[PDB]
Amino acid sequence: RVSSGRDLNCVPEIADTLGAVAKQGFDFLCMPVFHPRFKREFIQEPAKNRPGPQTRSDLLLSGRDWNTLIVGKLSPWIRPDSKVEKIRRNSEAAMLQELNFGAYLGLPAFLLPLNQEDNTNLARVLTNHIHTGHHSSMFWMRVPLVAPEDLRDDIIENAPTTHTEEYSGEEKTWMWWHNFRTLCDYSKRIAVALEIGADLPSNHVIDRWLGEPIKAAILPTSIFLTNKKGFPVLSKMHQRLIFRLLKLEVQFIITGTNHHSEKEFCSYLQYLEYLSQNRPPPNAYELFAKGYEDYLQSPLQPLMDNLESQTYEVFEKDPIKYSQYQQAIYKCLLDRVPEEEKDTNVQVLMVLGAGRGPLVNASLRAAKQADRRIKLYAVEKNPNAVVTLENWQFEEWGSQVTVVSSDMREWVAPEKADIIVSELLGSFADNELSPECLDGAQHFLKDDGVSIPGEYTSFLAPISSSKLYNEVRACREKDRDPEAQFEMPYVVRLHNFHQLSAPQPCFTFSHPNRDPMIDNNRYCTLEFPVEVNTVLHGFAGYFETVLYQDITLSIRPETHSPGMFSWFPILFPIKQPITVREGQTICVRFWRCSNSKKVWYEWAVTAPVCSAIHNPTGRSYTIGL
Ligand SMILES: Nc1nc2cc(CC[C@H]3C[C@@H](n4ccc5c(N)ncnc54)[C@H](O)[C@@H]3O)ccc2cc1Br
Repeated sequence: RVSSGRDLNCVPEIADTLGAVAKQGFDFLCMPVFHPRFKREFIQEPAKNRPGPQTRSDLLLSGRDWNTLIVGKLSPWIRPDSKVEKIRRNSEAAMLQELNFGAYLGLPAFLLPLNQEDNTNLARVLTNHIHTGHHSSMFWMRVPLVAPEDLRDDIIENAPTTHTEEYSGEEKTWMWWHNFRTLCDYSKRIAVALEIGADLPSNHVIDRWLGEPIKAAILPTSIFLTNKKGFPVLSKMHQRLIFRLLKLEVQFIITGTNHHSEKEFCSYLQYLEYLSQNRPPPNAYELFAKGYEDYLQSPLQPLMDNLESQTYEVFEKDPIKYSQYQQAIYKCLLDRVPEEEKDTNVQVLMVLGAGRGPLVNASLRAAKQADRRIKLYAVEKNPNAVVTLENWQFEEWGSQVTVVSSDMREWVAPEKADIIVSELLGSFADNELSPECLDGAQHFLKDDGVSIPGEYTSFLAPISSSKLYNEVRACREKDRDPEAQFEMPYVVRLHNFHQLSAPQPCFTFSHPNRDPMIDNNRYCTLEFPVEVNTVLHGFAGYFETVLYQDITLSIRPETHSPGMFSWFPILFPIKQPITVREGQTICVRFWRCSNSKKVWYEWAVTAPVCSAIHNPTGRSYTIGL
C-alpha cells in the first residue's frame, strides 16, 4: 500500500529495463513510445519518406503489460505551440501519432508537459484525440509546483532573479493547468502529474492544487537530502506534503538519475515505504468512510420514503449519537422529577420517528441510570419498522412501551407528553423536515414539556473542488433538464477539496416553537471573506444540534462530535464555477421554501459575480411533506 513508478527517458531494451525496474520494487514504468530524439517530418521531402519502422514493436510485451505496467510520454520535441508554423504542423502530426500509438497499445495513461503559459494548440490537439475512435487512456499533465524559470540559480549578471514576492506570479503553474483543463472542457480523463522541486513554494501555491484532480506526484532524485548512514530522505516540509498526497492515494513517480551513488536505488522507494507506514492509522470516522471519499449520494428522505432494514442498521451503528441521546434524557429526567417525587411521578416520553427502537432503548437506559419512571410511546409511520418494534416489544420491552403505527402529525394522542425525543436530523439539520414534523406533533407536548432535540443550526462554507464539480457534471440523465444535477444537494464525504472560508450559521430551528404564525420558510445572506485566489464549485453544508442544555452533536469540522460517523456533509453545487481573487468576499444567499406538498432550498451567489438562482420553485429538487 503505496503505488510507485519509475520515469526514464532512455530504454535500450523495453524487455530488460522493465525487469530491472520490477526488481527495484516499482509497480510501473513511464517511458517513451518513440525515441525521444527521433524527430519526424510529415510534410517536406525527403525526410517525410524516412523509411524503416518508426518505433519498437507492440509484440515486445504482453497486452497485459502494456495495459498495466507502461505509462507513455510525449516526445519532448513535440511543440504544438511553437511560433514557427512548420514546427506547429509537424508537432500536430507527431502528437496524434504518439497519442494514437498509446491507444493502439492500450496504455493506462500517457504524460504530456505543461512547461509554458500558452498550451492552446496542445489542448486543441488533445481535445481532438479524445473525440476520435473509442479509447480511454488517462492523460497526465506534467506540471511543476514552480516554473523552472522561477528556480533558476541566480547566475545571469544582467538577468537577476526576482527577489520581491509576487503572490499571484508564484501561482502561475496552477493557471497553466487551469487554462489547459478549461479549454479541454474539464474532461474526466485529464489529470495532474504534479512535479515537486528542490525548494517548495509558500503554502498558498501548494494550496492552489488541493481540490485538483492529482493522480501522480513526481519526485526528482535531486530533492532528497542525505542522512548520516548515507541514505536518501526528505526535508520536514517535503514530508508534510507527501503525507497529504498519500491521503489523495496518488501514485509516486521517481524521475532522474541515482545521486546516492554509494547507497543503491530502491533506497528512494524504501523511504516512501518508510513514510507510508510511519503516518497515523485511520480513526473510527476514517475506517467507516474509506470507500466514500467524494462519492455523491442522494440525501435520504425518510418522510417521503420508507427506509430499508439495512439503512436503519447502519443508523444504529453509531455509539456516540445514542450515548449522547441517553445522557440528554438522563439530565432532563433529573431536572423534571425531584428525588422526593421519584415514585409519585412517572414521566410521559414519546419517541417521534422510532425507526427500529434505538431511541426507545436509549430512553429505557436513561430512566434506569437516573432512577425515574416513564411511560414510552414509539410513534413510527414506516410499517416495515413497526414490524421490528412490535416484535421487540412483545419479546422484550413491556406494557412500558406502546408502539403507535402513525405519522406523528396525524396521531390523536391518549395523553400529553412530558418529553418528545426525535432523530429526524439530516446532514443539513432541517433537510429531512424535522421542523414540519415536530411542528405537527407539538400539540401533544405538555404546555411545559421538553423536546430533545431543543435546537439545531445548519452551517455553510464555500469550497473549491474541480474533482466534485466534474462528479456532479457526470450525473446528467436521459429525460430531465440537462443541468438538474447542479440544482440539487448531494451528501458526500468531501475529501479532495479546499474550504475557502470558515463555516457560518445558515438556518436555525427551536422546539417547541413558542410564537405562532410559525413560518419555517427562510432567507439568509452570508458573506465569506476569502484569503486566496481560487475557484468556487459549491457550498459544504454541516449542522450542530442542542439535544439538552450542554449535550450536543456536531458535524461542523471545527467542533465535530469525535467518533460520530452517522452523517457526512452535504454539498450544494453551482452550475458555473466562479473565479475568486484573494481579498474578495463570496456572497451566497439561501432560501428555505415550502408549499403544503413539498419543501426545498433555492440558492444564489451574488458576489463577486452572480450565479443564476439554483432550483427555482424546486424544479430540480424537492423534499416530500
Ligand atoms: N440523515 C439521517 N437521518 C436519520 C433519520 C432517522 C429517523 C428516521 C425515521 C423517522 C421516521 N419519520 C419521519 C417522518 C415521520 C413522521 N411524520 N411521522 C412518523 N415517523 C416519521 C421515518 O419513517 C424513519 O423511520 C434516524 C437516523 C438517521 C440517520 C441519518 Br445519517
